[PDB]
Formats: sequence, structure tokens, C-alpha cells
Amino acid sequence: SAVQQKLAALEKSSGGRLGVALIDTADNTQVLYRGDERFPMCSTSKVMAAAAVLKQSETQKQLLNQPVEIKPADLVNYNPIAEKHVNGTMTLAELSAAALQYSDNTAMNKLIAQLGGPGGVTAFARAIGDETFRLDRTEPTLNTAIPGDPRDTTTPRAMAQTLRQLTLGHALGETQRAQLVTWLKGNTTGAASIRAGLPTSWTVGDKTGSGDYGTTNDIAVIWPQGRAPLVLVTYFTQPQQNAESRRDVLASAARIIAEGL
Ligand SMILES: *[B@@]1([O])O[C][C]([C][O])O1
Repeated sequence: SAVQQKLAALEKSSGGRLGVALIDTADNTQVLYRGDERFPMCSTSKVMAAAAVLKQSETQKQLLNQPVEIKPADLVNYNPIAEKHVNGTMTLAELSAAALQYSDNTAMNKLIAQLGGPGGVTAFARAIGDETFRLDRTEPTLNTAIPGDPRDTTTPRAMAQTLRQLTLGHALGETQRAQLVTWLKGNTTGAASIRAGLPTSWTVGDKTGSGDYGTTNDIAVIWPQGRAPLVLVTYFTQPQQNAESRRDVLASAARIIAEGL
């Protein structure tokens, strides 16, 4: 298709490896580019950890208000929100918001701990029918993004389907789903990624990811004004370990997808 030729050209121009999955919920049609190749998730994995905690809260009704102590030892490499609460507490709701909206790595590690380790995050993925997602490590080492390493990867197709289920489907309870959507819509890190390739009138909720090997990711739910929502996953990684982030590639892929409808 025209869109796949343009995505392939974008990829060729970029020097890296691009993975795209679009789901149009209007007719359940899919557009895939390297849709079944594995990519390092980096912080896009935080959506799964937050959703897993939300699932727990369907039975433990007060779970999200549980306070969790932030100690100096908990701080890792990127903790914009947790740093503000060292020697204090944050609720699991505040940690979920911080992980999603600021990509806080300490918050992610607390969510992983709440789930019993990376295996508990992966278990949630399996429980909602995602056989591809795997979380193997905690922050910050899950971002090493080593070529060929299957740890902490998923495929664009799998992540698109899972994000659809979590946000637009009913993998979560009604209140939990709405909370996740609210959190994603309030993301603060996504202005230069998928959002930048789309009409300004469209509502977007997204989660970015960045890691070594210039890994630059964004996963989004998109609500166009007067039109069925779309799920768009854009993963990008590069051959040099110290490569710079390329958020412009994700914006461009989004623009190409948006043009083609
Ligand atoms: B994710 O990818 O978003 C930011 C942090 C940086 O360690 O991880």
C-alpha cells in the first residue's frame, strides 16, 4: 500500500528500524510495518504495570490509596516525581500517574514490586491474552535495548492489540479503564512524538519510551473529532548504542498514517 511504501521510505531515510501498528476501531482494520518484529519497549512497558495494578484494585477497592514509602535507596536514574517525595510516601495512584505521565522510573519499580516482580507484570499481559509481551528486568536496566536481546520486548501488533483492550475494550473494569484513559490523556512527555504528526484537534493519550540504541517509542490511543478512535504504536531503534533520540521519526510515521485515511 501507499502507506507501507511511505513508511518504508521513512525508515530508509532514518537509518534505523521502524515498527508500526495501527488499529482503526471503525472497521477493525490494521496497518502493520514490521508488525511482528520484536522491539525494546523501554518506558512503554509502564502502561502494563499500571494496568496490572488497576486490575488488582478491582478486588482491593482501596488499593490505589495505599501509601508507599519512597526511600533514598529507591531512587534510580530518572525520578522527576519520586524525587519530590523522598522520605515521604506516594499512593499507588500517584505512583501510577507518575510512571505514566512523567515516565518516572522509581514509580515503575514500585509498581513492579507491588506486582511481585517483572514476572507479575508479564503474568497480567498473559491474563489479558498478550502472549508476546515480556518484562524481564526492573528500571533502569530494562532500557538497554540491545539488538537481538528478547528481554523486555514486544511486537507492534501485540502492543496495539493490548493497548486497545486496556483503553477501549474491557480488559479492565469500567472505573479502572476510565482512570487509565485519563492518565494517558494527561501524559506530559509526548508532545514531540505521535502527537506532533497529528491534527491539533485530535485528542491523544500516549506513553513514550526512550532507551539506549537511540530507541524512541510511543504508543497512543487517538480520538479524532467525530470519528472512531485509533490505536497507534510506533517503535524505533537504531544500530549505534549511543544514537540520539529520533522523536521526529515517530511524528512522521503518525503523519503518514493520518494522511492515509
Ligand atoms: B522510559 O523509556 O522513559 C524515560 C525513562 C528513561 O530512563 O525510561
